[PDB]
Amino acid sequence: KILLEGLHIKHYVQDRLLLNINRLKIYQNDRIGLIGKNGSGKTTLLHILYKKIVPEEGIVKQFSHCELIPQLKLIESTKSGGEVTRNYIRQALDKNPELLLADQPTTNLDNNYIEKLEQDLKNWHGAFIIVSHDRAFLDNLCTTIWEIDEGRITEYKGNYSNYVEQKELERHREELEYEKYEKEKKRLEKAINIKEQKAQRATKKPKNLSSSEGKIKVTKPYFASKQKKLRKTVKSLETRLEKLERVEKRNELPPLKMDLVNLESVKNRTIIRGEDVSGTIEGRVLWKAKSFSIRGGDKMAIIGSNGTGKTTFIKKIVHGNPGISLSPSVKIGYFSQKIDTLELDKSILENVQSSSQQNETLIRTILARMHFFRDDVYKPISVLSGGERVKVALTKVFLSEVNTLVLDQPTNFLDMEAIEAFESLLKEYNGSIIFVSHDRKFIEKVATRIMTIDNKEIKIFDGTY
Amino acid sequence: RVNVTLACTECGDRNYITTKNKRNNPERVEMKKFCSRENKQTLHRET
RNA sequence: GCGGGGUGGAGCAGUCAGGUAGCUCGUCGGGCUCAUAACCCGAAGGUCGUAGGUUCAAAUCCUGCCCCCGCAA
RNA sequence: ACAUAGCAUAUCAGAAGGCACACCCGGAGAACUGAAACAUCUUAGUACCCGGAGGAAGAGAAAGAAAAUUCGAUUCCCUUAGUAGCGGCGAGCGAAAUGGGAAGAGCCCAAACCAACAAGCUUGCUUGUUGGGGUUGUAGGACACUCUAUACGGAGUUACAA
RNA sequence: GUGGAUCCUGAGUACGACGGAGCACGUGAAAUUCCGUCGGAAUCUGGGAGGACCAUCUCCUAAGGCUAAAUACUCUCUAGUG
RNA sequence: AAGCAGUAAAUGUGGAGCCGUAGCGAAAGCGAGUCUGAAUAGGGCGUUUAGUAUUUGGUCGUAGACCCGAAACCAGGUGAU
RNA sequence: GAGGGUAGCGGAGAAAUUCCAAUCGAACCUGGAGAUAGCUGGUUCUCUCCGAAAUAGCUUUAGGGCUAGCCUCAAGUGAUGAUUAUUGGAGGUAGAGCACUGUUUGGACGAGGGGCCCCGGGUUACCGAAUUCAGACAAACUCCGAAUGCCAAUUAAUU
RNA sequence: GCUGGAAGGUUAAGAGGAGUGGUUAGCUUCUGCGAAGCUACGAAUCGAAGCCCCAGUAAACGGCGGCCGUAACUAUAACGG
RNA sequence: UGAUAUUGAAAUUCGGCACAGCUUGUACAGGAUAGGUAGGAGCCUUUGAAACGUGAGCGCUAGCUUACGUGGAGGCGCUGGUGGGAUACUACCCUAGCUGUGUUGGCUUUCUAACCCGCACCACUUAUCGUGGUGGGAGACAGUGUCAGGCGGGCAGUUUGACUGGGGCGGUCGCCUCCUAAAAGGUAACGGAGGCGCUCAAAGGUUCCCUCAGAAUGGUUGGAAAUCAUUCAUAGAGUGUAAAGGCAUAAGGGAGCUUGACUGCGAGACCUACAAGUCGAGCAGGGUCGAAAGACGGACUUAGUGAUCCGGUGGUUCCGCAUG
RNA sequence: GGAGGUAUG
Ligand SMILES: Nc1ncnc2c1ncn2[C@@H]1O[C@H](COP(=O)(O)OP(=O)(O)OP(=O)(O)O)[C@@H](O)[C@H]1O
Ligand SMILES: Nc1ncnc2c1ncn2[C@@H]1O[C@H](COP(=O)(O)OP(=O)(O)OP(=O)(O)O)[C@@H](O)[C@H]1O
Ligand SMILES: [K+]
Ligand SMILES: [K+]
Ligand SMILES: [K+]
Ligand SMILES: [Mg+2]
Ligand SMILES: [Mg+2]
Ligand SMILES: [Mg+2]
Ligand SMILES: [Mg+2]
Ligand SMILES: [Mg+2]
Ligand SMILES: [Mg+2]
Ligand SMILES: [Mg+2]
Ligand SMILES: [Mg+2]
Ligand SMILES: [Mg+2]
Ligand SMILES: [Mg+2]
Ligand SMILES: [Mg+2]
Ligand SMILES: [Mg+2]
Ligand SMILES: [Mg+2]
Ligand SMILES: [Mg+2]
Ligand SMILES: [Mg+2]
Ligand SMILES: [Mg+2]
Ligand SMILES: [Zn+2]
Repeated sequence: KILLEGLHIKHYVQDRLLLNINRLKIYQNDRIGLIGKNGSGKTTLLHILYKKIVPEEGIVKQFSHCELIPQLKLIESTKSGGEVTRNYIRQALDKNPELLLADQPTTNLDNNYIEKLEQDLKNWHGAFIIVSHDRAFLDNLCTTIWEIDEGRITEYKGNYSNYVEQKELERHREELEYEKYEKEKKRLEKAINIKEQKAQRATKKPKNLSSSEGKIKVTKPYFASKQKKLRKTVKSLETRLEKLERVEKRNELPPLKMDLVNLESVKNRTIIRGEDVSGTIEGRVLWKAKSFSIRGGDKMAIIGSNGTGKTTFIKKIVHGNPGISLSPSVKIGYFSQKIDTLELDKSILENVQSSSQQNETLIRTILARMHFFRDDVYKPISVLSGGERVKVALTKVFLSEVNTLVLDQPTNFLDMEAIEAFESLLKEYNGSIIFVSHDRKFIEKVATRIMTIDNKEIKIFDGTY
Repeated sequence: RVNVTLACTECGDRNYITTKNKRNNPERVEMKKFCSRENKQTLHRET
């Protein structure tokens, strides 16, 4: 079967072309891993295919019906992240879609429910498109891969490893062909120059030619025709040079580079302390009353399954002093598991500068390192993609005057090439950080005081393994 | 900055062409213009 | 007259596509050593030739000027 | 190994080959040129080569033109008309029907079926040759039925037998 | 001449796909018609055509042969002409 | 016109056909007015009559097209004395 | 030396673009064929009337062409043409001038810097400038502005 | 360039036949729906060599560097970057 | 190089479809291996519960599966709790594998009978041709035909600008504005200087209001140059963007409302070889603003473009090869 | 207990 078609779709999103798509087709028994950097067009495209978002230009026709488990879900913090996402997955696979459209289904999950989900989707016989950035997840799940580069949807039979391999060889092939072109052009231009020198020599008299030979004046046309011959040859070479197949570099974006403006670190004997924090809401012991203490320079981590209470632990840190003992030195930078920014505040600039006191050029430069360009920092914050909302939250919380960072689910929507910058920044941060994350392999670099919540009790050790 | 075809929101007839910044006026732009069939000045969106 | 260039002391990236100036050797102080070299630890040293504009942001784009290299003359 | 090439002997107004620097049918088939260059296109299915036949050739008695009160083989002249169309919609190529005239002519086979003979010798009735019969669209014929009539007639060696 | 019980009325044929040509008609919406390859019908309640294709209505009855005339030319013979 | 008769004649015959008498509009179509157009407005093109047949001359087109004059291209053949 | 073989979209070549019947950047003959020639040359008797052009625009166009412009013939309109007188008008030239734009001389002050001496103060000096007196430059300066030429006229005359 | 390798990718004819569309026997409630049949298009998927790719080959094609500093005269620089 | 005829017979093997059977189903938490739905409070039990043992399948190494022998009465569930979802039990089904019956092809070889042997021998025959015959080899490949892809100066047909102080290089080719340009207009050169291939949903339309730059002086972060206050100042500012011509009775700068950056046209004019380009009152329709008069078919003006053929998209009281 | 081979100054 077919299940869907899309024809001559153009989605400009602003002046910039986001998507130029032809003969989009996703048939029965089809399992597609869609990928691209932040801001590439993934969530937008899937919304178009689910018909929720009609484009500026083009046709879509779905033959079998669909279900779109959403991202940036608009639903209030009555439950935990992860639990919400579990609920939406369950909705989808209850509804019997025959095409499942997933934009980041692995958000705020635990590895265990992830394992159930990959098992469900291997046992699954329908179709799907899926967006994760989880390498092993896709390597298990998918059969086809799509790449959004600049609206151009490149298709790739196999596994995310095959994507890496194919794109590697294509990058390499392209660079080599470019070097070949440059080298050839260089050579022919040099030839042109030499041949022109000779052509200019052709007409000028020699040296030490006396009276009778100099007064000779009949041979001017002979030499002029010889000069025309050599210059005709330069014309031939220039023609060849034009007939060369021009070939470009890719305008490759500069890499991600995050910053922390300064921590004048003091490293004193203790930053946080607390004792017997009764962890509950009502009728539920989320965790036992326990103490804790955090010291100068600690890359504290948290590891817990769903519905444990990591988020609430961090909320107890950030507000209230029940069994807590803080100091006036620590100035928390709170990055939430939710947005924390102002949606329709009329600029990233404003929403950031609210909490920081620094120069416009430094802040727009940091945003430019995050790849928010000159005309993009006035974009609203609601319009944005998830990963770039996350980046802007992080920047606001960096340029906040802080020394301890408190990060509930970072690295969540971000891409594989900003999570590495983030990995390295946190590795190299002279100060304290506290955070949640389900990625032990991210944590391998980072953690120095690993925690673990489980079974309504707590444990805390030091170092990785 | 790009070409633009308008169209009436009660018959569907284009009736006008113009131009706009796709940056500064990004949305599906709409203005009231005469429509030669209804013989009334009618709201015409873009298509 | 035409065409390329001028980024700490030397040689090279970065300019095409504007987003916090980088690499090797060197220089300075301290170490090791019987002393010097190597080696180990730190630190300086760059109005990106200059003067104007555009930009929130200039080595980067535009202008003008002073040199350097070839060709010529 | 039967017999099959092959080989030997007799008979043919049997063929060949020439041409009228013409006419016709078929094979195979250019380029200069023009397009203000050129490659599709044109030149041109032209010229040259080749085969064959005739005094004429070819085509030809609708699996057709058409669209009214329809016409009744073909071919050829006129006119339709440089129209309709074909066309790098460029250069340019370019009809036909209708309608008016010359001339006018229509016939035979295959199949069904009958009969004789031969192979199977079903000894049942399948196959083949011969002779009969029969040939078309407002469907026809075999098959059965009724009238005739055995050259009275009718037609012929330009088709319809020679 | 009547009758309509059954039998017969042209097969690797028509047609189609591909490639080509020829039809005034350059593949074009390309009907009609030949060739090569491959595949492959129907059977008178049939088959074909009326410029893609379908239906209706009308006209014929493919895949088998013969057929003068009117038309073309002139080596040549005769009689003549400008 | 062809064709028929006629002395290779004129001439007779033949009215298929052709131009014209009505245009406008892409066309359906309407009609001295039509097309545009909402319009009876305005405008375009037309009306408010003479064309036709043969022919002299001139010019143009198609045919070698005022004469001569290439280097060259193609096809078929002749040449190793 | 003989007898012979290889044939032109070819053959032979101890290789030179060399030979293939006194010429080979692809033989000779015939035909297509009167190839094509925007190129040169030539184009035959007389008289009469009128009588140019060598310019614009476009042109794979520049020594070719098409259209206009200038010519001739015919039919028609019918004084609409020419010249001058007068009136009016548009326009910024030669000249002249410095009222702006830029250039420039010599002065009077200076606006305050700079080199140098000891916070301030000096200087046989640049003077960036500002102002002012006098004299000067201009195709792309003009407060001004001719003669001519032009466009017309309910005008007159000559043609 | 040639030689070998052959994983993977891209890649035709043909095989395959999802889906769209035309007609219409019947239904219709307003003029819409529309079986089969015949038709015009026709996707996914399969689908060789080649190409991308890996290696080798130079009596194969072919190619063979700059700038700066430096030693008992100064020049040069065995030497260094 | 591949498909397809020539072009056959056998089989292993691998796959896809159907049907039958053996079954098989572990995220974390939870009593532990929780497949889907429904029914579900009883199911099993001397026709043998638990427990002991082997054998054996699966397996995530937890454990379930079941052929059995000893054994002889409990074992399991709703409830409980957990968890997204409840366990017994049963009806039907699904995943995954295996097995089987049948289809369905494919690769793979095997064979011989087509086809092939410039293999041998025999005869025609005296013959190195050929034909036939026999025997060996190869074999449904090759070779041949049609269709398709790739390579392919081996070969052919052709293209491969113009201007221009000779040609050539260099430069230019179209459009806009100044000067040359000789006071109308027009006017050339490889004469001199510069720009264009856009931009603006307001920088348009309209109605209201406002008038600049620069200097002196006073004043914090000091050329007091930022911003302010006054006086002077008629244009030296600004006019999106080149220059010129113009605008301060604003064409410049702000504010409010809007979409005339409308439809159908268009007398008469400019320029003009043509094709095109420009201006355009005014009429009608239907309107924004303004109290009204009235302004408004873009922008202070002049550049900001590209013929036809062709194809694409939309609409239509247009044809539609007999009729529809 | 002894013999033989097996970085600068
Ligand atoms: N309405 C809008 N206007 C302007 N920019 C927009 C608009 N909507 C989206 N964008 C920008 O275009 C891109 C939108 O793509 P999309 O939301 O699909 O991203 P994504 O692939 O889902 O990203 P991520 O991995 O961050 O979730 C982002 O760059 C976003 O900033
Ligand atoms: N208002 C509330 N009412 C009831 N329960 C709540 C409320 N807020 C939170 N909870 C529950 O408290 C627990 C909080 O979970 P929390 O978000 O802290 O966990 P976590 O470690 O971040 O896990 P994850 O994000 O992966 O779900 C969850 O059980 C959540 O359902
Ligand atoms: K055809
Ligand atoms: K017919
Ligand atoms: K000779
Ligand atoms: Mg997303
Ligand atoms: Mg949470
Ligand atoms: Mg030509
Ligand atoms: Mg055929
Ligand atoms: Mg000779
Ligand atoms: Mg000829
Ligand atoms: Mg005279
Ligand atoms: Mg003067
Ligand atoms: Mg002057
Ligand atoms: Mg060649
Ligand atoms: Mg030619
Ligand atoms: Mg020239
Ligand atoms: Mg010259
Ligand atoms: Mg000269
Ligand atoms: Mg003038
Ligand atoms: Mg019809
Ligand atoms: Zn409307």
